[PDB]
Amino acid sequence: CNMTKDWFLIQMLSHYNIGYQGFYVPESYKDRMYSFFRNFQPMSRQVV
Amino acid sequence: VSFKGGVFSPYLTTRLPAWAGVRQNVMGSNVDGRPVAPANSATLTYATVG
Amino acid sequence: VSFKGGVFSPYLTTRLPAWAGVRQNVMGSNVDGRPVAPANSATLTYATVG
Amino acid sequence: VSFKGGVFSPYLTTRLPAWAGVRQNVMGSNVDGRPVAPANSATLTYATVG
Amino acid sequence: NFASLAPRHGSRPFMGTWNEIGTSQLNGG
Repeated sequence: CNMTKDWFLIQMLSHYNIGYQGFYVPESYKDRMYSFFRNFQPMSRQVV
Repeated sequence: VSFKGGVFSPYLTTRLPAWAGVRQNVMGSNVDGRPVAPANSATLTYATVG
Repeated sequence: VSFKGGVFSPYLTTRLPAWAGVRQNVMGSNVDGRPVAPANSATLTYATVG
Repeated sequence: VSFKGGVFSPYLTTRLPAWAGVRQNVMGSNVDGRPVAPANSATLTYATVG
Repeated sequence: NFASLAPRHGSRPFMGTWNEIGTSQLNGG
């Protein structure tokens, strides 16, 4: 999308303690409901 | 709301930080020459990538 | 007075405190249903007691 | 830009200092009786000396 | 000892782990 490594490496790591390792989906319960990564929904469009 | 006494800025002025977007919002321009949208416009909320 | 450069709030924002009157002044409503006066109006300077 | 919610001054108010020019800019008057220019006017940037 | 309170699995009483006495549930901890 347009979210930055300037932010994503210091935000997804703030919840999950990973990011200095490889980026990977944490587990099915470290992403709680009112947590970060379950709601991250990037997308795109093609305007003329 | 409706000042009518034109003494202006009685309010504490905080420094403008150093990036593009807190200085003006006039009709800017990209580095080759097409105009870029002002910061008032809601056009500049998605990454326009040519 | 006559900004013309639409970068807005260069001024230090203090928190809104917790009561009714510093959040909006739209046409509110009492608990049974008649509308209450906005805070802009000078009607709300005396205790209207039914 | 276009408030539309008339709660006003959420901004931190700094004291007005003690001199003429930060209180109002209404059509003032010199000590004998001719009117002096308001502070909005650019007339009051040179020392008018009679 | 307080051995007459634990639900004994057999003769040995069921004595839990040492993390079953406190908690550290903060937002991001």
